[PDB]
Amino acid sequence: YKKIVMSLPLNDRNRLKMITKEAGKRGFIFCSVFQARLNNIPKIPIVTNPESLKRVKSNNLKTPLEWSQDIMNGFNVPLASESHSLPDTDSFYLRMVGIAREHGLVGTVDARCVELISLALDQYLKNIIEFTIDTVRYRRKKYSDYSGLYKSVSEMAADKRDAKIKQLDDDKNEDECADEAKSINNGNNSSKDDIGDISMSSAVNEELHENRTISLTNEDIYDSLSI
Amino acid sequence: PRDVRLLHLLLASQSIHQYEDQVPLQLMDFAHRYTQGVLKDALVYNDYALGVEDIRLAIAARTQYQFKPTAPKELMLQLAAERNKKALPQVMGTWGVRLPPEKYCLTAKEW
Amino acid sequence: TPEEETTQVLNGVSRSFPLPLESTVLSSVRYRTKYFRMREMFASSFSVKPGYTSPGYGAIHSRVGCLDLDRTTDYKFRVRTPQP
Amino acid sequence: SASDLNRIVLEYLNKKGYHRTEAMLRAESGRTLTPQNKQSPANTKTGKFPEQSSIPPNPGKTAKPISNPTPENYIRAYSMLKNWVDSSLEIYKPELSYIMYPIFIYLFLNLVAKNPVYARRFFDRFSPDFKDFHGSEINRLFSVNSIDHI
Amino acid sequence: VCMYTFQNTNKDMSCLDFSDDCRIAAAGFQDSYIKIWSLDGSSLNNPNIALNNNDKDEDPTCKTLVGHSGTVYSTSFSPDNKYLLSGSEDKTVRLWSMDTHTALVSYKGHNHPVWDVSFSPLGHYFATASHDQTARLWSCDHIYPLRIFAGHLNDVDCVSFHPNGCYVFTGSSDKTCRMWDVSTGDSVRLFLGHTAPVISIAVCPDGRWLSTGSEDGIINVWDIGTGK
Amino acid sequence: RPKRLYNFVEDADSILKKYEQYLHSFEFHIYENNYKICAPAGLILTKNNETLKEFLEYVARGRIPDAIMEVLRDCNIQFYEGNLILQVYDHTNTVDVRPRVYRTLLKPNDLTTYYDMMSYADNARFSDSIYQQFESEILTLTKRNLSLSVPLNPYEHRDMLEETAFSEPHWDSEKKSFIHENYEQLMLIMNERTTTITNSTFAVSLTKNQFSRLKFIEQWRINK
Repeated sequence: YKKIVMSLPLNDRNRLKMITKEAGKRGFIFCSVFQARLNNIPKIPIVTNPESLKRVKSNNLKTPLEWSQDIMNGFNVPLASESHSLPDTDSFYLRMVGIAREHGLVGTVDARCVELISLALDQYLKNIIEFTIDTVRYRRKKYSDYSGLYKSVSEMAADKRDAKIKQLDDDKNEDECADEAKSINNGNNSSKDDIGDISMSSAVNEELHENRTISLTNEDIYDSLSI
Repeated sequence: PRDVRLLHLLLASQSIHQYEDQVPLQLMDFAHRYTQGVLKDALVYNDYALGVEDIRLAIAARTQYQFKPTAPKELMLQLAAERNKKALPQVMGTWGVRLPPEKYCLTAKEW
Repeated sequence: TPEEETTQVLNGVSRSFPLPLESTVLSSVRYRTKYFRMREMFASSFSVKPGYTSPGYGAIHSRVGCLDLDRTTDYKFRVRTPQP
Repeated sequence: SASDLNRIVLEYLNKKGYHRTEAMLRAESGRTLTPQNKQSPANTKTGKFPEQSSIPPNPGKTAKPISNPTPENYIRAYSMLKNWVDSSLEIYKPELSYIMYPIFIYLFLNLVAKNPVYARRFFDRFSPDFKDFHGSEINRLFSVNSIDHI
Repeated sequence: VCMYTFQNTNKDMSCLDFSDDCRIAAAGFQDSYIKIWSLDGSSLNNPNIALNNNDKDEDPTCKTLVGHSGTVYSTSFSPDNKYLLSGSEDKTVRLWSMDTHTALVSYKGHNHPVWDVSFSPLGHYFATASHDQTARLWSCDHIYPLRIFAGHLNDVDCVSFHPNGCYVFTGSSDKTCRMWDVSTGDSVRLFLGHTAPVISIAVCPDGRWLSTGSEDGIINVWDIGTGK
Repeated sequence: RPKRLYNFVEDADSILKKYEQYLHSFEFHIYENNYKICAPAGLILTKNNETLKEFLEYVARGRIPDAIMEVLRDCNIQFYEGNLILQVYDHTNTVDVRPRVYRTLLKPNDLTTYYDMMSYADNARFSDSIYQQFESEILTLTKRNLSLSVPLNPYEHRDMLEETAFSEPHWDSEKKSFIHENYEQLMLIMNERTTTITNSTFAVSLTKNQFSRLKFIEQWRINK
């Protein structure tokens, strides 16, 4: 067309290459709904290959009926958001064996990498907490060779989440620390996960003034408020 | 250079006909650093266990913290649903703009 | 002639689209585990009403992946679906 | 590939719980255009202001766009006429200066019978303009605040 | 059409806006200023009869506002016309008083640059567009957002309300736009048919027809009932 | 031009009132100190756990949890215009002649449509634009009841309005002002149950190197 001055000084090998490319070089996927589906689903390792079948039968590793139970028992661990404490060795072990059965590893998880994970979490959270601590205060006795007590708030762990933003996993956790950690003053934070409803301002409904005792849906939410 | 005019054809293939001069230079100096880091980490991962799955491990090691994440719509939908539980607060009814309380505004501050 | 060569070069550049070899889907631990837990409760609760088969494996009873022991670097795999 | 999408839509409605007549009527409702609302920018004859009721908006209590067709307190309803006659030093100024008094008096006497605090707003809002024109009658109308005060 | 042409801006003036009564113009610069022009040649100093001092300064009938640390990509005027709302690439939206020329409130709820701020019809609460593929509903008295509008594939470019202030319209760079319920947060309409990033959207004062323009130079109108 | 006059309901109370005298979708039971989530006709019975304490936060907010969508498609239950009807039985406050029956509605989200599409992606293998077109068509056919009608704008009709219906800044003296705002654990130390001798043998060997039985007996008597 009009690019004779530019498409010509490409060499003959380059042009003979670039008159051949097409769509259909891959075996990939690109539908992002389907990528999120395959990242969501739990997958169990199966066997069809005969050499790997005799390799997994020799080392006394079991059939997929045990790896599916191991998936379920690695998922059923009380993960550390619910327990409000750093996890222990059995929780680490069960979660890591469930993850290793998710990825395909049908072997055994070593007992020293759990302690390695423990020290990794130690130094990770110590780095984050230290570079939040030395920003609310200038420790004059430290950082030198010759006031009171402060509590770090969630706004501070958002404020030094960005002044030193390299310190994070950049996964979901930093997204929720940026997106949902800051609360407006009508947020009703000290709660029981349900009392921010509109009907808890408008009067507990009483009971059983009826022969058939079918009730209304504004009473069912008061029933579920108690639990 | 061959890749300056190849970047000219790449930019023109996505309908970018006006740009400056140092923009393919910046694209080439990005691609050099990215490929050098990827191949160095892949040489590490091949001394550990070159091949294509080695390159896949070396570019999955650094996908996790720099470029645009993949299919983030369902996590954002979950996060939106956690934020859109709370009903909207009571608004003023005096047809104007209401400020926050005075300590939450950039006025009672000092230098 | 340079004209057919130039138009076929521009035909070649107009057909090449790259995909990435490794893309890490932005997700969570907690929403994945809570999705699994709620799906396990409501999958163990009801029945299937099959034509010939039900989905799931031992103690899953839902749509479960079929990743092989080998080919762990594959991008897609089969799932379980109730077949009549 | 649009007929296959139509079939996927029909099977989705069938599995998500829409009756055959209900799905046919929702399709026919989806196809026809939004008809004309004759009060389209809310013309100032049959249109009202939005309520200032200190609640956030809510798109419920609302019917469909497919179907065919589509209190106001005294102080603003007097201030409209007040500004309309106040924007004129024309040939018709002092006749409006004449007729502005008894409409205010009758609105005040019809508003003390319903809402007393709105009436106390309405009296002292438009008090000091014609005191020199109408004497101590507005001073006599200080002590009216209820139905029995009339 | 009365055309306001700005002269000595060396390609470093982003999108501008005029107030209502057309007395103030606001232009966001690439070097983190907001420039405020009195379009009538007025004083724009708001003396208010105080007259204390300082005729020694240079007032070229134009005030500069320095509160941002990134480039200002959008700017919106209140219908009250007394406040200005400037959205930047530093991850804040700031509020300015147009009668003392200072900043009042910083609004931090984004982690990517802000591209389109827009007040409500009644001036109650403003919606925001950003690079993180989500729009956010705010309020001028709350520091942090109130709703998150998520569901687009690419980032949100333009934002606009319905003229009653009851729905939100967001257009995005994945060749589509959406209508969002302002209370429940979830999308009510998805309009497909474009072939380029939707860049400006506007809904008619009737309210039954939506119009938007893309970067392909094609405007198109849908009706919100049928959606086609 | 529309052809008929249509009557479509997009609330909770109106859809529930329309769909009384109909068979329910779920069947939830509140017994004493334990619960049961069954089908309308092996259905599980739960202890006070944390999956149920998060499911109960999705019934005081009447929306379906996003996790359940695919398995609802598996379990052949009846949907009602995208919603499903939870019938709760409180047995603690029963009456004599039947427990206290509630009948609430749960409403779909954007998450439920996304998870329905992600579970459609298992056996269909569609692209992204087919999901876009499918979502647009369903958001057309199922989201009626739009409040698209504009009132008067109070900022242009300022001359015919009360003066203090607006709030602008005012200048005070030298400033200006806006508007703001033990023993039991000791006595059971070795109380660990063992199912069988073989399991005890395996448990002591590897350290140095439900009613399934009745169901099996029943199915073996059936097979003969």
